[PDB]
Parts: sequence; structure tokens; C-alpha cells
Amino acid sequence: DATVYVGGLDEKVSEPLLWELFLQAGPVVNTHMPKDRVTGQHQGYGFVEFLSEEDADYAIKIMNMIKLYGKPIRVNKA
Amino acid sequence: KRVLYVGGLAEEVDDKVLHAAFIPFGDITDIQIPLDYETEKHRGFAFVEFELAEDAAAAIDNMNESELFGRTIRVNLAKSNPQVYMDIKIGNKPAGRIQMLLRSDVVPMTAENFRCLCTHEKGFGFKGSSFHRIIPQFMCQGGDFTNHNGTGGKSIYGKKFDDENFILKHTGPGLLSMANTNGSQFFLTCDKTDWLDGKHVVFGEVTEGLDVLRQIEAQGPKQKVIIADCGE
Amino acid sequence: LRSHPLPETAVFLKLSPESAEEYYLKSSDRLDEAAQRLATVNDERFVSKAGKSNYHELCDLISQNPDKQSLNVDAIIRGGLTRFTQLGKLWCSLADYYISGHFEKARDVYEEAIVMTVRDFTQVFDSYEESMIAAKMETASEEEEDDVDLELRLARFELISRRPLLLNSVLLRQNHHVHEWHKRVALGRPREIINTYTEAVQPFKATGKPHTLWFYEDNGQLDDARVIATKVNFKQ
Amino acid sequence: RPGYKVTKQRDSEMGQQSDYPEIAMPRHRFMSAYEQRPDRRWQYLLMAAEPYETIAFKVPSREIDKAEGKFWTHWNRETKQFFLQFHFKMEKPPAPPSL
Amino acid sequence: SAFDLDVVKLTAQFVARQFLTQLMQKEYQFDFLRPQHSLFNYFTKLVEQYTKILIPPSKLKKREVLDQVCYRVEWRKKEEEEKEKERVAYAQIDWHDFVVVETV
Repeated sequence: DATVYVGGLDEKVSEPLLWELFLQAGPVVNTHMPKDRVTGQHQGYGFVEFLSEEDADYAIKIMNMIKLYGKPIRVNKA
Repeated sequence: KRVLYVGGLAEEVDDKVLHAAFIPFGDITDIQIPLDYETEKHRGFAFVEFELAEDAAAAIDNMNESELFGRTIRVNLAKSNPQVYMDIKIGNKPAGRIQMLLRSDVVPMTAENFRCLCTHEKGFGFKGSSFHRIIPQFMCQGGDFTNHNGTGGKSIYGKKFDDENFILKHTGPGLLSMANTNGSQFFLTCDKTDWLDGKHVVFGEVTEGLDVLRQIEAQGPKQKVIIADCGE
Repeated sequence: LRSHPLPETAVFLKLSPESAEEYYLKSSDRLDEAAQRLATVNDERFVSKAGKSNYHELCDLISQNPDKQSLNVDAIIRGGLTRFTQLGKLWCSLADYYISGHFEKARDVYEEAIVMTVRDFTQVFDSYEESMIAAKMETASEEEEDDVDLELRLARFELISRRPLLLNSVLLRQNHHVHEWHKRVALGRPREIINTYTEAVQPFKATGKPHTLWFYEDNGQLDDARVIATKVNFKQ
Repeated sequence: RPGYKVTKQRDSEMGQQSDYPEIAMPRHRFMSAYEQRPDRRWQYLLMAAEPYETIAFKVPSREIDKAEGKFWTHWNRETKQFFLQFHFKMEKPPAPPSL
Repeated sequence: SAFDLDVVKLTAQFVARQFLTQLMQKEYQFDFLRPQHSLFNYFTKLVEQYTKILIPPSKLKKREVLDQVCYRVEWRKKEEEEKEKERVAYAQIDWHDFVVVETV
């Protein structure tokens, strides 16, 4: 479970408000939030690696309460 | 399936007339007649709730297109295991009624909680609350009648109650399941959501008004979705 | 009220004083119903009078029907007093019609004031000169079946005016029973002649007019011809 | 009272010979003329089948044959109360009756 | 629930053979005697069962057992599926492709 997939975001969000955002729950050890080079903008889906698995299963339970730019945030195991 | 719509009511018809005209089919629990306070008269229709769904059914068959006070009336469904309803308003517009069957046979404590929250018989409930989280092809979540954002709600038993069992599975759209530590928050599924099996307690199903649920889903919220009325 | 209930369990003028002191009115109407039931003559009508002193009114009218004639009309006046107008008034008109022709005609008139009443009044005309006026007005109000009904009225009631209304039915639809409508004027050779001229304007009806002035199978194949290779069949 | 009955006939194995269990009955719905591809104000009893073209029937009368609990409340919604309540699909002969 | 069970089954034992209708008048424990009390139903079961034991009070000398279980065996999904399909297609066709002929 150490990693999660996160959908439905707005590009003003970046890797930092994800950092800050999910460490509110529990620390994101490895952050991945693609920067698209071609048009220089984000599609808004994320992958998160944690310290171990327990962090991330609690993360499955609590985790999908985040709302990025008035809008819904997908978090599921991976 | 206990609530009936009754239209084509003459001005002289009131709650007493309705009680007398429908009681021959079975005991009645409630009669609502929307009023226009500027005129003090009703708008030509009402909702009659029977104790038993079977009696409501017999009434529809014998009273639809029958005569009352000289004119023809219209009777139809407005929208052992309890059946409850929610009338939904989207933006400023009525959307219709969702009717739900609660599986008291499988999850009695969970079904009873939701039933009471529909009737308000314990002093609080769903009326006027919102569907605050709506995700297309997934689910429509509501029941947070205290904080309106997914952090609140309360059960008839206290803040929280146990997961009764996970017998009923998330097999398709139109199922009722508890959000969660059960309180009052719940969701209506919009597809098979089997990844939630064993994590959320399923406790009922939509029996009428799947189309109204689809209208809620269409807002997944882009516009406010409100439980304008509810009951048993 | 509980003392009134226990006193009711204990349960005429002094008793009426105890009851009025105990009060509520629905129990009194139930008591009058108890009197009307227990009496089941004139004393019951006196109980109805005391009930009038007490002031469902249609139910009182039903009790008045149980008392059963001008006094009944007075009870109808009480029913008129009960309300300005909805189904209970129709029940009053129903009792008025079931049993003084003016009593029914007036209720039929008030029913005419508000179309089902016009229908019941039409049934009253069907029961019957004035009813014939109501029926002819019902037909002339402005349908071919209804024209057949008015033609039946010509067959019953009452001739030139019938020829005029028949002219109206003819102008309304130049199609084959019209000669029969003309036949009422013969009551016949002339109406049959109208059936013949109508045939020219278009089968057996002219022959029936001839008998009036005085084979059905071939007439039926002819009817097959009268239906609106097919033309060859019309030839055969 | 008085009710309407429609008898819709379909192809005689002429073109349906070219059968891959892809939704291989007709469906009816009451549509308000308020939405069209000028004038409006009446309903239509639309009837549809996959290949063939849609069909409509104007219903000026506010209500006809709108019954009251015909059967004894059995719940297979199919599509809606209208379809199960009052339609028949002779699939063997390809005749759709509606009343 | 052992108490309730025991009293139900005992009053059921005696009721299976006037003693209860006398007990009720002689002595809120037996409140299940009225068809109002839910448990009453299960009562009607037990008694019946005991009534049955009185039937062949005769030995049972029952291949046959197998045959029987087969016959008992002998004594919806697809439909649901088809219905689902119908709902999908009905929801997914143009109700605005009108081409009417007549009217009633």
C-alpha cells in the first residue's frame, strides 16, 4: 500500500501542497506529481511512497477526504 | 412505496377529507398538503403515507381516476423491511423522489438508524441536509446534517456504532452503504463498487427513482443537492 | 373531559345540562344518532328537532330521508343552509331526484349551473315535453351518433322543424341513414323520396321509402358494393 | 373507459439475416413536444427498435387508459411501469402491441 | 435466552397433550401465549413438532434416504441481466428522432 494514486487536481496545486497536504495525514517520503514538459502543465494525478505499509493503509482509510480546488481527490492503493 | 401522490383536489378537500377517503384501504401515518400562504388554500395536490406498502398499492388501483368532490383525481407512488423516501431538489429545482428499502433483516441496527433519520422521530435527521460529495461513476454521499462536509453527523445511538456485518456487497448502482465508526453519513452507489466490500456496511437499495439518483450523479457538487423532504 | 367521559359511561333535560356542562359536539351528534337508531316514529323526528336545536348535515338529511312531503323540502332547505355548494350537495340533489318533480328539476338546474349536472338533467329529460326541450337543446348546443339520438327524439317527441334539424344533420354530414331521418317526417313516401334524392346525391333505403309509400342478402352484397379488382368486385 | 391499441409490424427476415446477441424488445416512451429539432403542446407515444426508425403518436387527450393497479404489484421494472404494464412483444412473429 | 426457551418448550410440552388455559388463570411470564407476543409464533412451531412426535409413537426403517434428498432438491439472474440491458438501451436512444404518422 506504500504508494497511492491521486486523481482530479488543478495545476496551481504542485508537489509542495501535496507534500504539505498528505503529511497532514502522515509523511510522504517519496512524492511524484508529474510535470508535463510539452505544454508545461499538470494533468493532476499523483503517486505517493511512504515509510512502510501501515502509514498507507490508514492512508486508504482517512486519505480520500482531501478536496483540491473545491474539487474531489482520488486516493487508492498501489 | 408507502407514500402516494394525490392530485386534482377540489378546493373543499382538506386533510380530513383525504383521511376519510383513503382510510378504507388501511391505516395512514401522515397526510401533507402544501399550502399557498398568500391565499391560504392548497395547490391542488397532497401526499398520503400509508402504514403498509400493500395498502398503498390497493389504494392506487382503486382511487386513481376516481371521483372526489365532483372531479377526477390522480393517484400514484410519489417516488418487515422498512421503506423510506427522500425528495431531492437540485439547485432551485425539484428533481423527484428516491424510494429505498432498508435491509432490517440483515443489518437491523443500521437500517433502524437510517429509518429514524428519515422520519426525524428521535429529534434530528436528514431533512434539509445535502449530498456534499458526489463522484460520477462512483457514489453520491450525504447525511452530514451537522457539518455538511463529511466531518459530522450522528447516529440515533450516539456519535458512532459498530459495523454490524458485511453480508451485503457493493454489487451495482442504487445501493445504500454507510460512510465511515458509523454515524449518519451514507452513500448511494452509482456503479459496482466492490473495492469497498468489507469496509463499508451495505444496508439497503433504491426501489424507485434510480433516475433521480442519476440526476444527483450528474452534479458530480456543481449545484447544491438537497433532501427537501424525507420520511417512511 | 375525562369526567364527561365517565359521565357518558353513566349515561333527559337535566342529563343534557350535565352533558353541556361536561363540554364535544361530535359526542352529541353521536347521541342524536343513538336516538335515531334506538327509535328505529314522530318522536325520532322530535329528536331531529332537538338536533336542529344543537345547531354531518347531509347525514342529518339522510335521517330526514329515514323520516320519510313539504317537510322534506324544508330539510332540503336546511341542506342548502348547510353550505353554499361539494359531493354532499350532489347527494342532496340525488335524494331530490330519487323522490315533487320541481324538487328534481331545481337540483338538476343547480347541477346545470356547474357539465355532469347537465348530464343528469339530460337523463331526467330522457326519463320524459320540457325534458324534450332539454334534450333538443342538448343536441342543438353544438356527433353523428348524437344526430341519430336527436333523430330518435324526432321519432319519439312530435314536423317541419324536424325536417329543419334533419337539414342541419344533412349539412353536417351528407352520408346512409339520413333517409331514415327524413322518414320521421312521413310519420313516408316523401321522406323515402328524400332518401332517393340523397341516394342520387351519394341503396335499399329508397325501397324502404317505397314501402312507406305503400333479398336482404343481395342487398348485403350491394352493401359490400357500398363499402368506401375491387371495382371489378363492385361490378360483380 | 376507452383506450388506444397499436399494432406495429417488423421485417420478415429480409435484412436481419446479416445476429451477434447484441441487444438482439422494442421500447416505448411518452415525450413532450416541448423539444424538437416551432409549435408544441402535446405528447407523443414514441416507439423505438435498434435498426428501424422511431415512431410517434400524438395524444391530445390528457389521459386515456391510464389505469389503477392493474396487476398485483409485482416488481420487475424492466424499463418502466408503462412498458411492463401495457405492452406485448410477439418476438416470434415480430409484432409489437401497445395498449 | 435459556429461560425463555425453556418455558416456551415446557408450556409447549404440556400444551401438546387445558393445563395452560388453567395455569394462566391460576397464577407476566407466559405472555407469549397471546399471538401478539412475537415468540408466540415459534411456540406454534414447537408444539406442532411435539404434536408430531405423538404421531408415530412406530419405528422408522428408512437408498431411500438418498432418493428422498434428491426429491427434496427437485422440489432469475438471467432475467435481471436482460432487464439491465433494456434499461441501458432505453436510456441510450434518441427520443428526439420523431417521425409520426397519425393521432388518437
